[PDB]
Amino acid sequence: TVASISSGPKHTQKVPILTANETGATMPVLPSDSIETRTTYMHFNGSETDVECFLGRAACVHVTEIQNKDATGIDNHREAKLFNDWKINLSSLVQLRKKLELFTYVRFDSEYTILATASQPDSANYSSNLVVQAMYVPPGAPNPKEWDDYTWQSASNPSVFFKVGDTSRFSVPYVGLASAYNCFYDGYSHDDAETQYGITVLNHMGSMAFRIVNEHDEHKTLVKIRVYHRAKHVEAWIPRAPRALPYTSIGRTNYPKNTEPVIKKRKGDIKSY
Amino acid sequence: INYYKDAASTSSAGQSLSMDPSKFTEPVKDLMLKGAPALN
Amino acid sequence: INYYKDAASTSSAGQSLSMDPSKFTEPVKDLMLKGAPALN
Amino acid sequence: GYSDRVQQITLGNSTITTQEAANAVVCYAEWPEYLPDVDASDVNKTSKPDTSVCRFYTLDSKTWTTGSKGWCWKLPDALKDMGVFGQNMFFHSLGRSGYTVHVQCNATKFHSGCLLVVVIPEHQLASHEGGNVSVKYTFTHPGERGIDLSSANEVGGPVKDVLYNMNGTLLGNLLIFPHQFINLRTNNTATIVIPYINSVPIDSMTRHNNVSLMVIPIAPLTVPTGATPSLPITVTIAPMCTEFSGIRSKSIVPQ
Amino acid sequence: GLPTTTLPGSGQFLTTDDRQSPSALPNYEPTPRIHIPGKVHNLLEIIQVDTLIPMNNTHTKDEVNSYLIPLNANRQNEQVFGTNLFIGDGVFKTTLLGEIVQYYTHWSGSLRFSLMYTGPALSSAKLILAYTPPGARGPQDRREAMLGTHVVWDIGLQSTIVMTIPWTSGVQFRYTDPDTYTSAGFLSCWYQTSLILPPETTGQVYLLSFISACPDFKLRLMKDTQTISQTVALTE
Amino acid sequence: GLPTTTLPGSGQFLTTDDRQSPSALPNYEPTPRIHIPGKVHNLLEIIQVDTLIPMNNTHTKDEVNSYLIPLNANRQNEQVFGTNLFIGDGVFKTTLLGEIVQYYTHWSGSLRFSLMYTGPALSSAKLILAYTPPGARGPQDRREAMLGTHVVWDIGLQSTIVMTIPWTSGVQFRYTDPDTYTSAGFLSCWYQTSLILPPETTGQVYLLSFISACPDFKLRLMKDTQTISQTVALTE
Amino acid sequence: GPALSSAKLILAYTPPGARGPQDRREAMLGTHVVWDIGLQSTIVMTIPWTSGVQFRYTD
Ligand SMILES: COc1ccc(N2CCN(c3cccc(C)c3)CC2)nn1
Repeated sequence: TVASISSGPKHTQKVPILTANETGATMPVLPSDSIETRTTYMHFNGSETDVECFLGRAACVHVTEIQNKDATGIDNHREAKLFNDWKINLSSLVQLRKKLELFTYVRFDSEYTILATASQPDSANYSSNLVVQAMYVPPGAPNPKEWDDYTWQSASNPSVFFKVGDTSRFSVPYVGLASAYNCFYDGYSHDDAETQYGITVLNHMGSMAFRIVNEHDEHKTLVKIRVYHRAKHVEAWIPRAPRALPYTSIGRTNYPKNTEPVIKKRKGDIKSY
Repeated sequence: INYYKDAASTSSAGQSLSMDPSKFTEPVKDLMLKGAPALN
Repeated sequence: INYYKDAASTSSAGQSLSMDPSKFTEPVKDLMLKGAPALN
Repeated sequence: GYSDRVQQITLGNSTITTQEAANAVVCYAEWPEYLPDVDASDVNKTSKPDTSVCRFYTLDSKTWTTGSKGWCWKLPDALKDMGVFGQNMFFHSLGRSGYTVHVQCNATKFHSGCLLVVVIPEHQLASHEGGNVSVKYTFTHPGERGIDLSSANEVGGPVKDVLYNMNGTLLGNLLIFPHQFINLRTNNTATIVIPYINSVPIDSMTRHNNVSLMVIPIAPLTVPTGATPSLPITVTIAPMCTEFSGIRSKSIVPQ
Repeated sequence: GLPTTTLPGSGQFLTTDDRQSPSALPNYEPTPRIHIPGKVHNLLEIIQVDTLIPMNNTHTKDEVNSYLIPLNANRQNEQVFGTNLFIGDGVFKTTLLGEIVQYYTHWSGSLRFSLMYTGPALSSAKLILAYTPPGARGPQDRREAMLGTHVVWDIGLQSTIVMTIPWTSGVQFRYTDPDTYTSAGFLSCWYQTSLILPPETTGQVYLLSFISACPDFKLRLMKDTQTISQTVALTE
Repeated sequence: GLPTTTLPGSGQFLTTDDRQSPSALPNYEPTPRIHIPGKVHNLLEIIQVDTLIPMNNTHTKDEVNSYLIPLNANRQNEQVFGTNLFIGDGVFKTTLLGEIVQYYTHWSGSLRFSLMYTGPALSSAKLILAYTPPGARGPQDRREAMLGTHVVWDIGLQSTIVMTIPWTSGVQFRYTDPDTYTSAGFLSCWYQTSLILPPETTGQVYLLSFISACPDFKLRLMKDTQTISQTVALTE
Repeated sequence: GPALSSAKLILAYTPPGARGPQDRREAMLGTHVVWDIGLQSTIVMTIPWTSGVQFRYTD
């Protein structure tokens, strides 16, 4: 492939460099339309800018935490982090979010990876070996209440059991209602005068539930869960302007008030170098 | 070799090697030729 | 590839792709045609 | 003697002529078309009023003055009250449509000024409150009036800050969306053909707008000496290939 | 010795994975199969059999009576019953259809709603059933109702009427657990003319109503049902 | 039982590796794809669309005005604007090009810089745009500027001028984050003759300026952007 | 008008059955042409025959 062809002096009536940008086109002008060039080859394919590659590496999408401790006398397991759910979403952490929102609709399979590490912040004789259970409680399913509900039987709901310190990995097909995931949605769930606005009203993929299967030892053990997400088989439509201001909420486009100028001011003139 | 039955379980896809910027760079209704005048 | 000798040890079965609700939805002795009167 | 410059669009019982065009943009290089069966889901036969809905409606005019910040209309909202297009809209459960948008602004060879005319698929607005305040329905359904980016923040309304496109992105990059400029010195109209863009084959026309049309002054209007300091901008829009499905009782929407 | 590398996920137990295992009982011979009528292969086979809907839900303890929709002689213009179409909740919820839908997260497809009339043979009646697609309110009077999907039913020799709620939808799947964006409409029924009883006869007559899914139907993404739970393991 | 040996790296999780995994939802059927205009395959497709450069960066809070390069009537010989070419920083940084370049470590290729004139139609002007290849200072006067890559632009009916910064380089890749060894030059613009306004007209006229990449362009070695960060996880 | 002026007018034909339009919104919903004043000096609008009965009276 040639990156530049050889081109010499020109004295024409045919001027490729004068255009009318009002038309909305970006005319494909090249170095050889306005200087004299020599042949050179590309030596490159643009492999690593493919959208599959761009969205295809694992990104941290969520960090939560649960603890193993005596539940005796706990009136609210959920509240003691005896167990914890995660109303699943990808808008939480901003790194991957800015990348996805370069597109309007996106479609891809997900390959999640869950790392769990334990901490024992206060005096323990040892480090116990805990098994985590991660169970996907899709919408319309019983929601745990206690850390050892009938729920956790999860006879019809996919669940994975792995050890703290290890990692669990499993992918799931693209479970969108539509043909693709909306990255934006300028609508409502119905014509209500007070119903929410935006994506949130589409993001309804349930929540992920985590718990330790082990009963309690004499000390307490903090287990912190990190969920990583990798898109595989990516398809993206309609590019948009990149995010400039900071994010404030999962699912709304809102930016913070009295934010700071995002364009760097010159130290000098327009004329400055 | 796929070891698994479902398609979601296969590895990453392989390069589009599609590439056609004209839907974005030249969505004009009447074709523009480089070198010919923009507005006639 | 089965690595094991016994049939119980193989993975899940594969979709019936059988599907015939008529034993449940139309177990009538004399055939009923949709569009013809139910009771003649 | 055909110029890129003169054009005629006849759609239904209405025709537009421009003698100072700058080509026309067809979003994503695709022209509006009806919904194919292979893509269909709802089993209902759809209704295609054709020429009674696919004609040109001219919205009320705006006034560009030296202080203007820009205006924003949503589709199909802007047309919610135009003739039979609008009736069909409130009466069917689902509908689908593409449009021809023609924005008009003429001046003289002594004026200067340049407007950006852009179509943004799925333009989800931001609340000026920040945090996770929502933007109430009425605020994103201004109707033919559209939203005036130089109007004041209101409560439950969107933010109207132009350098941020009403969503946290910079004005400068709106050029990645199908768009055309109106530069008084060149141009006097902008025309964009919009194919139907959605993640579902057909949708509700009232709970979801699928494009915002935005006209934004970028190089300020500058009139000749002792000229009146303003120009009107007119927007005329025509639904094209419209289909309605799931007819019934007639939606009642807030406000 | 062949060199290997183990990946993330090694040692995990995923209740949904499908692999081979050693048999604990090597060489054992299972009992021969004999023929048994009734084999089921797909849950899609059974949700096409219709079952009764406790439409008359207005009681206070479960009773045979909530299966009976009453009809009054001589009323004109008025409304017989109304319900939304959240097949995973409300009237639908205990029906076989409702009961299976609840094992899945998403459903799409047409529903078949039929009414069988049980009044004396010498009576007569004309009813209108109306399906209102998402986007409008439950109809408030027949005029409103009759502008959407409807069937005038004439009570005759042929005892049942089968109304279909054709799949009307933007999005190709809806949630089985009730959700707004994803909502499906309303179903109402009104007198078209009115029920008329023969002489020597009196009182209320009832309609029985059934629900089953059309062959159209799709259910996907299995999950656990809210319809059953427990607090301690059972024993013998 | 086949004999194996595990190598160094067993059990590691590399966020960039690409392998197979069990599906949690065995046998699930995804929604059909329908057609949607606008599919993107390569980021290289989109960085060829031009977007506006806030060249007039001299303000103090972001404003529509930093997109406008002003021009003065009757000045001769003088300089319209100047900038270095660190596409990952400074004026370029918020543009779509700048914004994407920042996802990669290295770039190579030609850039297309165009200027669209917005002054009254009855005015006229001749400007010179000059590209100064690495190795010399930003030019200080047109004489200095005109000895490097330049285009005399004659403002006419054709409203825009497209200047190309041809790839001039020893090393075949440069860093996107500004680096010296790897630096690309300067871009300046001067009056060639001068802007002239018609009668009855007055004041400043402005140029809009765009940037996009030539088909020449290469970007490689993906990394994280300095353009976005956060202090606590967001919530709904 | 002078050659250096400009204007955009809408001409509308309203078929029998409605009143003479009272504002452009009303007018623009019937047969109409947006005329852009340019080099080409004249605009030709056609009142297409819209009628139930195939002849009308001249009086
Ligand atoms: C905004 O775009 C997206 C893109 C993907 C996505 N989902 C979240 C839910 N997720 C999922 C689906 C099934 C099971 C589990 C654990 C997670 C798939 C990706 N959510 N939003």
